[PDB]
Amino acid sequence: HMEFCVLFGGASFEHEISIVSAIALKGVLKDRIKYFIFLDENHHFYLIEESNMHSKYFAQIKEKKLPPLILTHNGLLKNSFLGAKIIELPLVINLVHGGDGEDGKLASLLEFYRIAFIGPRIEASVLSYNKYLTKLYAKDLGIKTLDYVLLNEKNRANALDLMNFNFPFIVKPSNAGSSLGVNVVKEEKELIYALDSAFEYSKEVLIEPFIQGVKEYNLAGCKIKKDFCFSYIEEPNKQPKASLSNALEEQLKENFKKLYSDLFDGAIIRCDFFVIENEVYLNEINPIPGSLANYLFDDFKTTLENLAQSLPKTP
Amino acid sequence: HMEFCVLFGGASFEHEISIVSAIALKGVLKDRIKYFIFLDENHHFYLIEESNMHSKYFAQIKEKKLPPLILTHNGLLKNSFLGAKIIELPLVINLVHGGDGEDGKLASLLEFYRIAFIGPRIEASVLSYNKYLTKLYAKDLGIKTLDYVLLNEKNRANALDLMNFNFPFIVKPSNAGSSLGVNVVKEEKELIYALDSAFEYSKEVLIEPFIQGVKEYNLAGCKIKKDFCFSYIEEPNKQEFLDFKQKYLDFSRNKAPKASLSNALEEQLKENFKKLYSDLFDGAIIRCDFFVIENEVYLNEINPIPGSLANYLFDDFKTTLENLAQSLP
Repeated sequence: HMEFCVLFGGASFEHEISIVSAIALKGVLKDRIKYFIFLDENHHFYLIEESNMHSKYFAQIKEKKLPPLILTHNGLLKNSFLGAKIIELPLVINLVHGGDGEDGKLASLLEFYRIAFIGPRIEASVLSYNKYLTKLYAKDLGIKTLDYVLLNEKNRANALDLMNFNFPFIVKPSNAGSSLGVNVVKEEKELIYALDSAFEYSKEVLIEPFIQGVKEYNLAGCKIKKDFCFSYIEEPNKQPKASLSNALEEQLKENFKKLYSDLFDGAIIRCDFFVIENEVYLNEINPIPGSLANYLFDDFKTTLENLAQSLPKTP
Repeated sequence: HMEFCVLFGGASFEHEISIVSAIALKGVLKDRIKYFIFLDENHHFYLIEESNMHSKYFAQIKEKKLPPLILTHNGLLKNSFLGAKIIELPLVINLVHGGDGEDGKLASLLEFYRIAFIGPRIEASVLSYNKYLTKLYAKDLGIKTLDYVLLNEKNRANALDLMNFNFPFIVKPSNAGSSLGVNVVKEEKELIYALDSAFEYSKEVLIEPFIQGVKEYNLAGCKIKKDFCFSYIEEPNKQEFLDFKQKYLDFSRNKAPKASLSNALEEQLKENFKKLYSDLFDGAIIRCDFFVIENEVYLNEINPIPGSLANYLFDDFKTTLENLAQSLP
């Protein structure tokens, strides 16, 4: 069985939920995890003892003053006059949501220093992070998505002037998770606040149509060798297992697979879909879902181990 | 009076060209360049004496046994008797072509470490490094490109089957730059050679129609504040330089005028450039490479770190650089 390393924290709007994921993965992985590496907002790495990996320790994480590590080839590094002490780290699991983990910075940085990992690489991160780019990627793959307007602080007034709006619609930043800046607009006075709130998260905002009580379906999965290993379908807002045709389930899996291509190799991704007049629409790609969507897999621990092992790793 | 570091080398097929780029900019910029940072194929950072910046020294570089520095917040980590000593870097000029400068990796490292730089950020790097991604980006912007077929290894044996246009073809890696692995294919005898030779440089190959008698024009430039600062138009294959017409003339012409393209065409080249460099290349000096087919402007590619930062295409490059440096937040 593979030894692991869990990376979490990050300079991110999803910092706090990253710690939840890593704490969740502790219950799943237990002893399989050699190291717990915390990445704080100032971009310092710290080693956390397995006994300290709980909510109480992290609320008071400042006072603690841990000794900052510096990333280097094959692992982590501590300095003194005597030289550099190198902690050689095993296959790391990127559990940093948003910010550094999903925008491509960490994929680049881990890849730079030849540290093997589970998570989206640079291209996969960039395209899944920016929703506008996700739309172009999907479009090219013949996978449907909701029509949209991409706005920025510049064209803001120009594009919305002389306009008689067709309500409702949904306003969201071009690149963020957990719905941090996402508001529904039903009337024109509701618009300013929706746009201002979404611009607090991103230079660019996406306006899409709103259709309430539409079917939402989430599928997690990864590629191991030449086959795919899927999770159960989630019905995220309902209320466990989701009720679906064999044929719908199969449409979702087909879409997932086109999306994943070779881009998302080495990652456990969840694609979120809409079903409108029973057509499948791609909502988004979460290449680092909360707790790696472990609770949606029949045998997550074995799926992980199977993926880890199929990696062409080589330090 | 801004100072720069020049970062060059890298794990790139264009490693040698990057060294040439840094020697050229030494020549141009001089001792504004406070530091010269070498990155080798094994990803160690070395500091190099300005006096050692030349072909002869780099021809033997692998034996000079230099002391590797480690990148960290605000610069490079050196050790002393007092422990970690930080060498703070002035604005770095990313001159690592191709692998590691143009693929998003060094952009992420410098951003991660709060190290100010001139060059493409992460999205710009990614979107301009992968020629298939550039094709998708150009399309959404309304910019013309040649049609193509994208090939994998698990799929390359089906090449002719998937082709939706005729011979002749031009075959090229998805991401290699510097005319590396590029072959013109006239007939499917030559196709197996062109393919296995470009798959030497990438997991993906792009196939395009080869079209004869196409005008090639390259345009370099950057955004400074709310204005573009353009270079001369390069014609890579004659090696002549054509510049733009001014409607706001402040001199009387006393000689036979100089060799320019039409007002319409100069305008299109600039328009394609601006919409391409949108907000995604802010902080970079890029060269877009265009084809003109029957009067139309098509994009061949975006090069966010051109060779020698395309400095010989600018009127005053030091002033252009400096003003870009100044405008950065």
